[PDB]
Amino acid sequence: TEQMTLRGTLKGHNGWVTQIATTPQFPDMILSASRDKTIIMWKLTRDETNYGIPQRALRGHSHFVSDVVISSDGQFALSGSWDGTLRLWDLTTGTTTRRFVGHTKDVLSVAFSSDNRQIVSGSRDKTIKLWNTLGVCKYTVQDESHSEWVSCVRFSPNSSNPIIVSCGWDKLVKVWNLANCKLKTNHIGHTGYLNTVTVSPDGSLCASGGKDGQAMLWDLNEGKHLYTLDGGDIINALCFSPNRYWLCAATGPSIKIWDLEGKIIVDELKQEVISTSSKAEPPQCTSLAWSADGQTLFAGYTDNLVRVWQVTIG
Amino acid sequence: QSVQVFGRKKTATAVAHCKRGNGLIKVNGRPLEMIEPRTLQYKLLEPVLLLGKERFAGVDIRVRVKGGGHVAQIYAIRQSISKALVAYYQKYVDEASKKEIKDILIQYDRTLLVADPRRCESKKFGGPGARARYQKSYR
Amino acid sequence: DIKLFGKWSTDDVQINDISLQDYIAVKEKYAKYLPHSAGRYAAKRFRKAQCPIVERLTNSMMMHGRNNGKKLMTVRIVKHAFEIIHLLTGENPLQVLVNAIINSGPREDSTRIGRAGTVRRQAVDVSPLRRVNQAIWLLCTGAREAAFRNIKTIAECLADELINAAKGSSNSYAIKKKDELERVAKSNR
Amino acid sequence: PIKLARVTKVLGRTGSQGQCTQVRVEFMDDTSRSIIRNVKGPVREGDVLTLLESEREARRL
Amino acid sequence: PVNYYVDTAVRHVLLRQGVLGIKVKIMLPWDPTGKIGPKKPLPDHVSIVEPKDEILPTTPISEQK
Amino acid sequence: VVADAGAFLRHAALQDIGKNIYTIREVVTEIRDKATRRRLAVLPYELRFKEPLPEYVRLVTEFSKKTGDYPSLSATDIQVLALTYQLEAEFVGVSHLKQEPQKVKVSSSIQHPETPLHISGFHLGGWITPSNIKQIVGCLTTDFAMQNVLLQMGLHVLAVNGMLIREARSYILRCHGCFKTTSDMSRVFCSHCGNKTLKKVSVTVSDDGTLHMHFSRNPKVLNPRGLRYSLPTPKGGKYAINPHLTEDQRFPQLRLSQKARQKTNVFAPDYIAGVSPFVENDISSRSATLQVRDSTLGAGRRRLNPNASRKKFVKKR
Amino acid sequence: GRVRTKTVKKAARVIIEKYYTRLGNDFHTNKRVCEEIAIIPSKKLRNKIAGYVTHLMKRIQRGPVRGISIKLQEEERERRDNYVPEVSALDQEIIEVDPDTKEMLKLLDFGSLSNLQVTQPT
RNA sequence: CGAGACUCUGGCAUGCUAACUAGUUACGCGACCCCCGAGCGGUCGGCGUAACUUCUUAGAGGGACAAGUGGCGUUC
Ligand SMILES: [Zn+2]
Repeated sequence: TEQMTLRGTLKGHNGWVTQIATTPQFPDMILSASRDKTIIMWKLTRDETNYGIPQRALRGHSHFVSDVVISSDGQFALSGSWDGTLRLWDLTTGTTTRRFVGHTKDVLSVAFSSDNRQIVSGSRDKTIKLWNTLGVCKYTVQDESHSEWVSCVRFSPNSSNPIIVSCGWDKLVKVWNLANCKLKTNHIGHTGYLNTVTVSPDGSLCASGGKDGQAMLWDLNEGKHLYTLDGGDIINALCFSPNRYWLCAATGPSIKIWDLEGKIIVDELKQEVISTSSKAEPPQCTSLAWSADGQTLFAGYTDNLVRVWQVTIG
Repeated sequence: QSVQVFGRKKTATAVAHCKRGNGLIKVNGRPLEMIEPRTLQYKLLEPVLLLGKERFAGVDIRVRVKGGGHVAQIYAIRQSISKALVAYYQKYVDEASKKEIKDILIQYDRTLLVADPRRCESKKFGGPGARARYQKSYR
Repeated sequence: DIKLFGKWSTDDVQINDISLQDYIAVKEKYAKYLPHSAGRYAAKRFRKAQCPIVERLTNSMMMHGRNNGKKLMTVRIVKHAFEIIHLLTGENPLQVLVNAIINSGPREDSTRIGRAGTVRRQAVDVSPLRRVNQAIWLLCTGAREAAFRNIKTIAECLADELINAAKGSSNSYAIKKKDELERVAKSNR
Repeated sequence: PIKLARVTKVLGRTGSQGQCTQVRVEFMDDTSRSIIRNVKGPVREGDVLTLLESEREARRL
Repeated sequence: PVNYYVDTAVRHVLLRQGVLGIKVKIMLPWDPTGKIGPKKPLPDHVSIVEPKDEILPTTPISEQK
Repeated sequence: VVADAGAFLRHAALQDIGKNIYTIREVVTEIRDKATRRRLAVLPYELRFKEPLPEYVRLVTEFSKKTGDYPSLSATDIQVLALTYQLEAEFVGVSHLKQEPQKVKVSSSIQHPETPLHISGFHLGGWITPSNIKQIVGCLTTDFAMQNVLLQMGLHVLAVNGMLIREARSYILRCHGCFKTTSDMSRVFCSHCGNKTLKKVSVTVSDDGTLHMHFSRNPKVLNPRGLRYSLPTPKGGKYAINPHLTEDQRFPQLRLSQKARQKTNVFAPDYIAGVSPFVENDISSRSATLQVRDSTLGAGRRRLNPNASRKKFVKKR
Repeated sequence: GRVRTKTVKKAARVIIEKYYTRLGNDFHTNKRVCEEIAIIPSKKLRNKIAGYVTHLMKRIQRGPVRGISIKLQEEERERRDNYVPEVSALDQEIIEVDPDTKEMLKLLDFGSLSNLQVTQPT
């Protein structure tokens, strides 16, 4: 019965928005990684002019920024880029604290922990690097790890033996056993290259995605596939709500919303007006971030803008 | 609490240091109104005469200049005055003030925030200059 | 507000011809404090209509051989020339400048058409940007002629041409040269 | 008397040396009688001329 | 690449009637120097990796080691 | 009042009386004339953009092959007639329609097909009297393939002439070989059998759709005379010219030089300066040395039969 | 002007042929996969190659261009070549036939066909 | 083969690597000024430690490919 509506639209960038992270501690600062090499800390404002004010322009990178993630406290940020360098931020000032060199190729995603002290990273070097918060080089986890670009690595906020998820473009979804960083569970079900993984807030489901439009959903406990969903265009981004047991998905022009009890499609999220440029491709969707408010979705577009979504119930 | 950036014309390179101050803009130790080719005095006043004195109030500005010629050093400073207040308003003031004040400058002249890359071409043999050639005679 | 030379304003300055209006500068957002700006205005075609026309009068006044790079020499000749206009007329001298430009550029010109050795010009039309370009050239050249070998100053003799053309009077050099090019054209038709 | 113009299209560049420009001309008394002209100097689309005759015919010497 | 592929050698051999002068140029190959050719290939040549054959899966079988 | 691209090609700015104006977005973007986009800039704010339904489209195409026009229409020409179908089902009584209308009722005459049936300056009085060039709910279409399908449903429409339509006088092409009529007047080869056995067929369509067609019963057209002649060897190369048998065999690219292909636009008064009072003839290029001519030029020699008395010094293409 | 070259054109088409599946419409992702496979010289060359790959992807997403021979697009093509409509145009009721065609099958013992129609001879 | 590709140069990097034969910033110390009625402020290519690379220099790596949009194109 719940719908979305294009509530508001943010303007700060020349380049495409690639990653957005929210935070439950601070419900007015939400952070945007971009391809004009900048990260805008947005002060949420929800006025008539816009839904938010661009507050800080984090500048410490030299190439495209492919990821951003905050700490459990809303004062630190960590953002990979395609310069190869992983840059730790401090949100109070806009000045780095660490600088994590140790990949050769472009770093695609950055693993952040529920413990708030684990940084072990994976790039287009196809290579997992063992570090710490300090940046302490333990070992180069490469031993039967991947064969293509490691696209996204996340952790699980689990009270059990904690589980990482490290996909690739080699159609693999892998489970490395922590306190070993040694590989146990592998998953061969997808076609085409993989692009985004989102883990359940329960601790039992991961949500793979990619080129084929079909999103495998895997039981994390037994290691068995549970739900395949269909696709429109290419999946770019996936997210999990904690309360609603849903799956949101980034289609190219649109956003396909789900319900994971009956594969129930909910709503399609798009606006285009002018039919003169109908031969021009729609601006794609790139990123997706569930806000811990329960009612707010943020997605960034290839037309270098972030558009916000609010839940109209009923 | 301090931001130091440069500006640049042909070979001149002027570096302006800004910190939380009380409205002094001195280039090379001496005031803005004192710099000698005063036929171009307003071109050095243009970052002030467009943004007003009130933006240059919690900011102290030293400018350090080398290289170039007279005119090229004048334009190298007005880059660096302007680029610094912009860069000061980024790190210490919100971004919305930075955009507001950056937009006032660029619409007056794009030169104030990005520099000309046009530098002197190499002279080649057979003539006095880069393209020119000597006279020749027939018959 | 942005005063030229800190003492001359732009909002008084009123363009008559719509033909020349988009190809003559400062009115509102072209308003700059000094003529000297040093931007790439000849980077591609039709960019030299967006530069301030006082700087156009500058860059065509350094033009001769002995003066051929000296721009601060010239923006001083300009600055002293407006204040002689103001003391002879009282008008905003930028308005006197524009009224001298408009009355100066000819409107039909001749053009040689035919084989080599045959001289039969036909009258053609004069472009608006060229009529700007022709006028400034005809204005600056008259400052050289009555002031090459006499006591009068070129910051002064510029202001005697730039007033006598805004009258459209016969005393100006840039008017007699419009009264010839556009006299010859109407014998070519 | 003295009329005006509107450059509607730039058709080509005529003349002996490639000098004059052959230009499609609208009037500014918004009459749809487009008498089409040759100018001297640079002219782009959307300019406005100033004639002393609108009686120029397509005649060859 | 004329300056690290060809090898110019110029001589002056004598005879009864005058001088002959010879020129010998040796454009070196690729496959870096086991006395043979340079390290760096031709800057025109664009070697593309041969089409690597990959196995296509149909059924989602999770090969868990 | 469905608007068509031909209404803006003739520039029928008639958004004043008919006020239910609906149109297709595609049929205005496909127009390559700039004065139509000039028409699109100001006036068409009174009309509305709309597409028809795929249920409505297929039922238009059913009697389209039954009126024998489905290959003669364009693809965008299909949707405009289906766009009239939703308007007629919306506003007008559907109870006054028909489909699968009527037979041919051949009215065989002793009139030659190439006779000037109602060509304006031709007279057998009828002058021009210089006012009549502009004297030469529904729709405004000037395409007869569009106009044929309308009146067989019994759908009175109008044109740039503000009055309604009652008479439809045009020409179609029936295959003399496979008995297949197309509404196209441009093609010279058949669409079903592919021969040059298309012949000119005049029609007359009323508002109800009384198809009665003057098949020209005259043996000057019904003639096997100039039809058999031996053909040269099939030639393959850059400059071979095979004698144009099919509508699509791959001819080599032979083109005129653009300094020869263009004529004089002698109307335009920007004209005085420079060259001779005519176009310069191309004597330099190898378009001229291979004697490449226009496909429209020399067409009267195509109509001459091959086995005839040509003069002893001619050679054509 | 700015005209591409055989080294640009003929080598970019091979990337299309072998690894179409990894390609996309970005300049900057086609370029990052270009160095993974093309053992290239200097970066200006691979930028022109990646730009022609991106332009060629744009040309493909309308329809197949002449230069390609794709193992994936031709099976897509054959599954768009197999347009099988409901009624083929060789199963029809009435086909009008000349009287001189009629006398042939009466002699070629197929005069029993009733789908024909002898028309009025023109 | 030539053309192109190439090499050098130029332009950009508040990103990386560094610097007692390059600097900047800070802190000492001194000289000097107006003073206030002490200072602070200031100028110091005046000379000493520390912070570090914006300026200087030179190494690696990125950067631009007609890429994106709109028209024109036998639409490539
Ligand atoms: Zn036929």
